[PDB]
Amino acid sequence: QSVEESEGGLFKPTDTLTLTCTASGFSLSGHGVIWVRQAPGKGLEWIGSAGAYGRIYYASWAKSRSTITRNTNLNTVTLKMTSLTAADTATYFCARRSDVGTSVGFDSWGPGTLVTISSSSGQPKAPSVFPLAPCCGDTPSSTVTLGCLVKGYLPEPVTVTWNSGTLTNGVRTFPSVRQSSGLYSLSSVVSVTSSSQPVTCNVAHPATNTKVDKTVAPSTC
Amino acid sequence: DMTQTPSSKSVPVGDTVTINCQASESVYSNNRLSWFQQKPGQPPKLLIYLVSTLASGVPSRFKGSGSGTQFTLTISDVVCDDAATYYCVGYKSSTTDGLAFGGGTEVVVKGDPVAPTVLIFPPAADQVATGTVTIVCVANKYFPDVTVTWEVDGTTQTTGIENSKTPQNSADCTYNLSSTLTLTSTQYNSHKEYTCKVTQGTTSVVQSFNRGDC
Amino acid sequence: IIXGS
Repeated sequence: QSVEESEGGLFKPTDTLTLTCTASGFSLSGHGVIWVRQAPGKGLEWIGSAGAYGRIYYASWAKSRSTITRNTNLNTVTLKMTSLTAADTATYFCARRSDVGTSVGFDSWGPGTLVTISSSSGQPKAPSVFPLAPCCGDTPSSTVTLGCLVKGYLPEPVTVTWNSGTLTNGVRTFPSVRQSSGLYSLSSVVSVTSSSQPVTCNVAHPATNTKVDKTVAPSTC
Repeated sequence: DMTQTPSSKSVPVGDTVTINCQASESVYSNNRLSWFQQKPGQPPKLLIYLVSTLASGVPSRFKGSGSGTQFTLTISDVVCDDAATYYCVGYKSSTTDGLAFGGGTEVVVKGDPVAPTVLIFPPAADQVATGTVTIVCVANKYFPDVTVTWEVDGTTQTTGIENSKTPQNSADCTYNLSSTLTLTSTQYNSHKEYTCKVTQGTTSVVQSFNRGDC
Repeated sequence: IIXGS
């Protein structure tokens, strides 16, 4: 009994953004469904709603270029937006409301889907992966923090694991950032004993059908 | 509209924090008002609906009240797990602009202060041939929030910097941070000393490297 | 106006 937003990705200003709220284990029919979004560093913003009994209602900013449609045969609610701009780059969420009597008691939320609006010259771009290791330090240590810098990819996301997922203790993978180029980057680090075997970051970028493994070792010294 | 004050608040562990929400007009039946909790990287979570009713699984130290157009969320016995942005949502009608989200109140939970341990990572050898280099600085397990400054041969950098912060630890309230400085390859090869300075008010932790030594 | 009612 959950909802999930369909795949987001990279969109051109002339594209149509189509996002589907799909349900598993319950029905969207006869229940309110809301579409909201969150731009980086901004608060939640309402887009529009499908009422439990068939009315569709919108935020006034969205109404002129958005359509929200219910499909009670496929058990979905879809958001379609046109005239895309950089302001539409955001995480998009849908949610289902169990009880009409709460009006806004939206209790079943999707995980969110990542959307980036590029300029015209935006094509997907695979990440570059560079090892992170400290400089040669005069007092070597019994433990060391190594990592991988994942640089210059488009759109989100990448997923990072260490040693094919078997290494999780001491791993910290930071939220992505978006550099001045418009490309995304993130860092992942792991603390290990200086005696243990080399560690490998596995960086997958589905949008370019790319996976990159970098085996990281302490610098020669 | 729903007007939320303050936009941010810090509260010590164990204390009580209040979040305010003023509706620009009455909500429907004066009670169509919900509160949500959202932690970075997660979807919103319903806390309270119909002004004061707790959602399933939500503990009663979360309390909602309302009177006229004023609504208040009170969180007592605050724990680090309460760090989040809190939103009120009001509803008047199923029409254009018929519901509204508040702007949110970020609640920072104050644990014990602790200075970061800071790591700096010189660019891997294969970066510079690409025409740009990215230096990484990591600040581990710190509280309160930091500000990051980068220096190159003693000159403070004003562009090319991005910061990424993990959310407050649900156990001890601490943060972790990754800061990056990106320079052109000729800038990087023209300078020697690279410095990341992580500051918490009157405390700073500084980590450097010299390009010729790595 | 009020969810269908």
